[PDB]
Amino acid sequence: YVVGLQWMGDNYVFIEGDDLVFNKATTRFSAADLNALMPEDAFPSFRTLDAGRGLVVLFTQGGLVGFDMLARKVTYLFDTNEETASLDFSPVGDRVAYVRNHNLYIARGGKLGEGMSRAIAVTIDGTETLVYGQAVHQREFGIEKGTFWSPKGSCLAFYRMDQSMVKPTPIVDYHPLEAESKPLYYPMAGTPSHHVTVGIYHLATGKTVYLQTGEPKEKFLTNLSWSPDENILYVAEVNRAQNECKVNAYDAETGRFVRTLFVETDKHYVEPLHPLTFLPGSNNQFIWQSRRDGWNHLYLYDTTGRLIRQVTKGEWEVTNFAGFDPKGTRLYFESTEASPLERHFYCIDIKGGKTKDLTPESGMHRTQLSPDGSAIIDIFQSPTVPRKVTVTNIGKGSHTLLEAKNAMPEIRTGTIMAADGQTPLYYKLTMPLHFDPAKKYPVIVYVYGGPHAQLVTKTWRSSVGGWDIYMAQKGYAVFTVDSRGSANRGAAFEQVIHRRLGQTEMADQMCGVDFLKSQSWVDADRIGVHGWAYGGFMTTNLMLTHGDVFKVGVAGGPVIDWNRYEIMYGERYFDAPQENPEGYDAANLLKRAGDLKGRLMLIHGAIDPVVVWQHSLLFLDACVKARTYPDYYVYPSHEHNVMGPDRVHLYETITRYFTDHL
Amino acid sequence: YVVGLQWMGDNYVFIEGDDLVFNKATTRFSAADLNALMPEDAFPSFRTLDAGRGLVVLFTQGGLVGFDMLARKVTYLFDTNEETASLDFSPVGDRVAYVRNHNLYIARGGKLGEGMSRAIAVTIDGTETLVYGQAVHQREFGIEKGTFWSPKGSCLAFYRMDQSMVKPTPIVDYHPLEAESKPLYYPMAGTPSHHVTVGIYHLATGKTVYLQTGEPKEKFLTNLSWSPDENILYVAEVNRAQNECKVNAYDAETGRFVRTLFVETDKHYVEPLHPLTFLPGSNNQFIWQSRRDGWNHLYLYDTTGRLIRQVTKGEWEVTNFAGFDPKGTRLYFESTEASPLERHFYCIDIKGGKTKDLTPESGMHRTQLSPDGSAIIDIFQSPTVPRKVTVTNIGKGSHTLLEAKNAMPEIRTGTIMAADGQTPLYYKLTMPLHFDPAKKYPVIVYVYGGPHAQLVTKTWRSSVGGWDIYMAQKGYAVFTVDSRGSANRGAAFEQVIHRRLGQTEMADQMCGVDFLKSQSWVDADRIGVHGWAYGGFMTTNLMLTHGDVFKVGVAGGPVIDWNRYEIMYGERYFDAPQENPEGYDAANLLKRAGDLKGRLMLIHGAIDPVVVWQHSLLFLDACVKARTYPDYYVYPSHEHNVMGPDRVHLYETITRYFTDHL
Repeated sequence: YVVGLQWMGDNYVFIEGDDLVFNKATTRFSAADLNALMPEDAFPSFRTLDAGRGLVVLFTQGGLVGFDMLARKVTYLFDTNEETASLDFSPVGDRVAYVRNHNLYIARGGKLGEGMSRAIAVTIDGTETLVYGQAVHQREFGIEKGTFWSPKGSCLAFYRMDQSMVKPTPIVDYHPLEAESKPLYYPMAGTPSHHVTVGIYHLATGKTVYLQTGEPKEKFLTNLSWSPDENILYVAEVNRAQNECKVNAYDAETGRFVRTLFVETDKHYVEPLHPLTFLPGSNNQFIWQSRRDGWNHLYLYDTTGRLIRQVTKGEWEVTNFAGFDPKGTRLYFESTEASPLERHFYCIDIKGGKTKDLTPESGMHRTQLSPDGSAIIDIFQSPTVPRKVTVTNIGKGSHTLLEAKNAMPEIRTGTIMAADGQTPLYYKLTMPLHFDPAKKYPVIVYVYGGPHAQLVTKTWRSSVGGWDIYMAQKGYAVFTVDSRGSANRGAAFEQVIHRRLGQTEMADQMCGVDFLKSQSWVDADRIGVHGWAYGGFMTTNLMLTHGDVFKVGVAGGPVIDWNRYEIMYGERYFDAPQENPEGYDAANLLKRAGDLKGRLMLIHGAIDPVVVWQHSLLFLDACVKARTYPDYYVYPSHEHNVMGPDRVHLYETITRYFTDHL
Repeated sequence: YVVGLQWMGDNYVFIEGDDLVFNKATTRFSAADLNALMPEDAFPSFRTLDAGRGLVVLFTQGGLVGFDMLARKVTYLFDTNEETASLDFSPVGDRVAYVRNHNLYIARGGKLGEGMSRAIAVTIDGTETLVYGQAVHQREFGIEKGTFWSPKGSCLAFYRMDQSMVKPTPIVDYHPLEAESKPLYYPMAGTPSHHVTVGIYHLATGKTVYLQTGEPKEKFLTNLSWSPDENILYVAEVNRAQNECKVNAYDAETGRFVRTLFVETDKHYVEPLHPLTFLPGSNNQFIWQSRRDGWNHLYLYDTTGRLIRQVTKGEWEVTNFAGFDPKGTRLYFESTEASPLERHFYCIDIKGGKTKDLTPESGMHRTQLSPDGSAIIDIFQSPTVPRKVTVTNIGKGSHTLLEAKNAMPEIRTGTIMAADGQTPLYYKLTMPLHFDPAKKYPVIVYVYGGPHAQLVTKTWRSSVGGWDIYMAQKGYAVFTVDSRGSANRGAAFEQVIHRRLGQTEMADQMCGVDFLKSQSWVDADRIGVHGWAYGGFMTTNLMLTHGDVFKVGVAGGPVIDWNRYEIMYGERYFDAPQENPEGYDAANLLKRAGDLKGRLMLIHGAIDPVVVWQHSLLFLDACVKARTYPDYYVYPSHEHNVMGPDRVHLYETITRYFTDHL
C-alpha cells in the first residue's frame, strides 16, 4: 500500500508524508497549510465521508474536525465525547451518530467559532443486555454496524438488541490485581437467539418508531435499505432455518408493514449480504444481489416486487458492485468472469448482455470507480507484477501511476481433482528456500477450508500473511488448496458441505496430500498441518481422522464442538444441532480426542469472542481423559487473532513447534 | 496402608475385606453380621467418632447410621439432606452439625424405629458473600472447619464470615454448553481482608450470641478452644501484621470479653496452629504449643494466664501432641528429638525433664496412643524397612502385627552446606535405573522449598508420590534438598526467608547444584528442574535467575506474582506488599520473563483456588511481550493438584517434556 490512493470529486488523491497530492485526468496541500486552517511531520490520517464533494473528517486531540479538501475549508467541529468506533456521519455531513455507554446519540457539527451544541440522546435505557445502534446477529448477513441514516439525513434508523434471553460466556480480563469477568452474549447453536427490532428516530420531531416486524421475535432483520424517497425502509428478513428471505417494505413514519416485494428460498440456505441500491435519480428501481441461480449476480427489481431482469449472468460471480454511470444505463462491478483465481473490473449494460472487462491483464485487480463515473483508479498485481497503479479515463488512455518489480521460496501453482474426481481444485505450493530436488523435504499443509474464504489466487507471493514464506525459509514446504466449501466458486461448490461440516473438506484435503506424495522431493513421513479458526477445526479433525498421514500440527482458535458455535453462522451450514445430530456428532472433535497420536498444539486468545476459549480448553480436557497428549499456548491479551508486534511471537511459537517435531 | 488400623476402646481394630478383626493386648465382625443390624462384599467404610466408646458412623444410601462397635448396636440415624463434607458430630454422639446452602443446621439423631425429627436451622441469611460454619482465614492458623461443639454438646460455636468487601476471582466451569463462572472470594496480599466473628448457638435455648471480639474487624480469630467447663470460649487472636497473638477468654453466655491470658509476639511472625488442650479432669490447666523459643514445644499454662512451665525444651520440635496418661502426669507426643529426618513417639513427665523415646528404631514412626492411655499402635518404616506395625503395652513386650521387606533406582542420601557455609542441608538422590558410573546422566532438581514442608526424611523409597522414581526409570536422576525455609528445622532455619521470598531458597538450591556438578556421572549441561505450587515459583525463578544452569523445567500451579497470593499465608512470610516493595519486586517473576532462555512448561488447573490460574496465564502474557517462549498445559477440570487417574496423564506430560528437551 502506497499513501492511501483515492477519489476526491474528479481528482485522484494520494498522500506524500507532508503532502496530499491532488491530480486529474495537479496541486499539493501540506500538513502545514492544513494546520494553518485548524482551530486547536506528515499528512494527518482522515476518513473520507463524501468522496464526491471531497468532504473528510480529521481526528485530533479533542473533537473531530470536518474538513473540505476541494475547497480547503473546515466544515464542522464534532464532539463525540471521545467515542470513535461507532461514528456514523449523516449523509448531510453536518451531524454524526455514535454510541456511548449503551445509548445512541447524535452530535451536531458546530461551525467554526459559532459554538457547539449538546448532543442528543436518542435512547436512554441501554444496557449490556439491551444493545442500541450496533452490529447485530453476530455481524452476519452483511451487518457491520447498527445505525442507518436516511438519504436526506431526516431519519436515523438503528437496531435495538434484547439479548437478555441469551446465556452468556465469560470473557476474563487477567490484567487487574484480581481478574475481572465481563459476560459475552454469544448465542450458541440451538439456543434461544437474541431479539432484534429496528427503531427509527426522526430528527425533525425527535419522535421514535419501531418497525412492526412481527413474529417470531428471532427473525433476522438484515440489510436495511432506505428509499431515496425516505418514506420506506426496506428490510431483508431471514428465518431461523435460514432457507427463506423476505424483502419487506416498511412505513418509516408509522413503522407499519407495507408489503413483501419478493421472497427467495434455497434448498440449503439463503444468505442476503447487501442492501438494495436504487438507480440514480430513481425511486422505483433498484439493484439487488442474489446467488439464487448458484452464482452471485445483479438483479434489477421494481419496488412493486416485480423482477425486471437479471443484469449479469454466468458461471462466475460478482465479487463487488461499484455502481452505475451518471445516467444509470450501465452497471460497474468486479467479478470472477475472467477466472476464479483473478478479479477484473467490468461494466455491463443495464439491459444486460455482454460485459466489457476494463482491467483485462491477468491477475488481481482492485478498482475504484470515480465519483463522476468517468475515470477509474486501478491497483493491479500478479505473480510476476508486485503492483501497478493505473488511473484511467474510461475510454481514453491509461496513464500508469506506479509500477514495480522484484534468494526466495519458489511458489508453484497448479490444479488437482477434488475427491469427487471431477471438480477442479486450485493450490499454491511454497517450495523450501534453496530447494534441491535431490533432497526429500518435509511439508506442511496450511488449511482454512471454511466458507467465505479463498486462499489460492493470482497474487503476489504469499496470501496468508507470509507464514508460508516464513516456514519455507526454515526448510519446510507449505501447501494450500481451496477445497470444496471454499469461496468464489459458486453455490454448488460451497454448499456441498451443508449439514456435514468437515467431511468433504477433509476428503478434498487428502487429495492435496496424494498430490504431495506424488512428488519425489516430498518426504511422505514428515507431513504436517496448520490452520486458524475454521483452519483450526480442520487441522485437528485431520490429525484425528488421518493420524497416520499428519505427524505434527498447530491449531489456533479452533472450533471443536460446533454446538458451541454461534447460531447465525453455524446453523446456516450445519443447521440446528437438534435437527442434525449425526452431522454435529461427526464433527464434534471432543468425541475423538483419543485418536490424537501425533503432536498437536492448540493456540488460543483468552478473550476470543469469535471462537470461545472453551473450545480448545475442552479439547485438552477430553485429551486428559482419553489419555492423549497435545500441547498448548494462550495469549491472555488477545481475542481471535494475535495482531500487532505480538504476531512475531505467534509466528515464532508456531514455527519452532514444527522445527521441533516435524 | 493395610485396612485402617486403629483403637476401639482397649481393642485395636483393622479391617479384612468382609471382616473387622478386633484384638487386644480377639474376635471378628462380618459385613454380614452388620447388615443384619441395619434398617435399610467387604466391610463398609466408616468414620470413627469416639475411639474410646467405640462409636462410629456408617455412610449408606439415604442417611447416616450411627453404630456402636464395642456393643454392636445401632446408635442413631441421621438425616443431613445428603450433606457430608461439613458433618461435625456433637461430642454427645446424638447430634450432628452441618452446612447446607449457606446455612448452619443441626440434625438430631433419631433412635431406630422411634422416628426422625426436623433438623434445626441455626442461621438463615447465609450467602456466597456471608459464609456460616466453615473454615475461615484461608484455612491458615490450624483452621480446618467452622463448627466447634462445647465438650458437653450444650453449645455450638461457629464462624460467620462477611467477605462482601473482598474483590473476587472468577472460577470458570467449562463443562456446561456455555461456560459458567462462580466468584471466588480469594483475598489477595495487601487488599481488604474478610470480616470474621464467632457466634455461639445454645441448643437449650436456641439463643445465639457473638463474641465481642472488637476491632479491627480483620482480626484473625483462630484456634477456638472450649473450656471443659463450657463457660469460657478461648480464642487465639492474631493481628494483620501477624506479629502478635493474644489468647483471649470469652463469656460463652453473653459473648463479653473476659480477659487476655497471655500475648506472644515475634520479630518476624507469630503463627498459632493448635487449640488449648486442658489436662484431664482439669478446668484450670491446659497445654499450649508455641514456637516462641525457636522450636515448637509444649507449655503448661493456668487459665489465669500464668505460665507454669515449658514441659518440653530442646533444639528439636514437637511434631504432634497425642495427649496424656489417665492421671495427667505425663505428656505423649511425636518429635524430631531423635533427628530432623525421623519421627519418634515420646513421653515426658508433666513436670518436665528427660523424654523417653518409645519408638527408638531409626526411621519414620507414626504412632497412635490408645484411649485408656496404656497401649500404643506403631506403624514404622525406614529406607530398609517397608513397614512394621507394632501394638505395644507401654511397659510390656511389643507384639509385632505386620512386617515386610522388598531392579530399582538406587536412592542416595547425604548432607551439604547451605549457602551460608554453616547450615546442614539434607538431600535425597534418586539414581537413574541401571546406573553406570562410566556414563554421564542428565539430572533434574525436584523442588518445593516453601515453608511448612519437608521432602527429605528417612522413609521408604520416594516421598514425592514416586515421580522421582518414575523419571529415574527414563534415564534421568532426580535430586531434592530441603533448603532453608523448609520445615521441621526450627524457626531460625525457616524465618531466614522473611520478606525475601525466593532469595535464600535459591541460594541454597544452587548449593545442591554445585554438589551435583561434583559428580562425574552428572552431565553439567543437562540439568533440569521441576516443582509444584511453591515449587512452581522456584522452578520458574531458578530458570530466570540461573538460565545457564537449568536447561528445561516444568512448573505446576506456580506462584508468579506474590501480590496475587492470599493475605494470610503471603503476608506472614513476605509481609504486606505496601510495606515491602523490594521483596515483592525481586520475586515478581512477571518482571523477569525476558530472562527465559531455556524450555519451561507451566501447568495449571483451571479452577485452582490455591494458586489462581491468573498466575501462569500472566506469565505467558509477560513472555509474549518480552519475546520469550515457554510451553503450557491446562487441566480445565482440576483445581490445585491433578488427583485420581488423571495424574497418570499429568506424569506422562511432565515426563515426556523432559525426555523431549532435557
